Amino acid sequence: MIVILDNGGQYVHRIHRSLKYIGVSSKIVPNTTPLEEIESNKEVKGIILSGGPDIEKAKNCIDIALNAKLPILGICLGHQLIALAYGGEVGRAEAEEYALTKVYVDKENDLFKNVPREFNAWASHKDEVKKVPEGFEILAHSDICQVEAMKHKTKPIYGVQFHPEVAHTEYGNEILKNFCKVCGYKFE
Repeated sequence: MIVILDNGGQYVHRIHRSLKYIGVSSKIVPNTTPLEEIESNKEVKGIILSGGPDIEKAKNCIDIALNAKLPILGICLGHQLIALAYGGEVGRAEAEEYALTKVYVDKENDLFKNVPREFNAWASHKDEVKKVPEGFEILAHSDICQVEAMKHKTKPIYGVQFHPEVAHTEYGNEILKNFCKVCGYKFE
């Protein structure tokens, strides 16, 4: 089963709601709870790091860094959580909302399935990684948001700046539906 942990972001309902419509069993867990709660289930298949204001205010962020054993897909602040964890940096670029984010021929052929090479997708340039850590590689880069998606090779870790949870997210539900499905698979 998939586990969804929130780090301050109230946009987690989109994670559990989407998975449901996709046919993937998952449960949401608050940050107030102890890390042992999520660390006690090492059998899980995948994890989703809901958005949030800052992952530097919660102590659970440390658990996500050591829980890399499983495929964790971070959103909004998620991608930023992996950076500070590896020793990177993050800042603000464009707080604007109404903006375009086209992505050229780039994909890990894993979660970006059912997606073409050149397509226009929605994404806010609020905050994105400003540092370039070692061991991580971008799977999808946009003409404006090159850090649209970052995955580590050393371990099964994934991160994204855009919010694929929302419906308006063009070509976003694909990465959220493809991933949640890859790890969503359960046994009876």
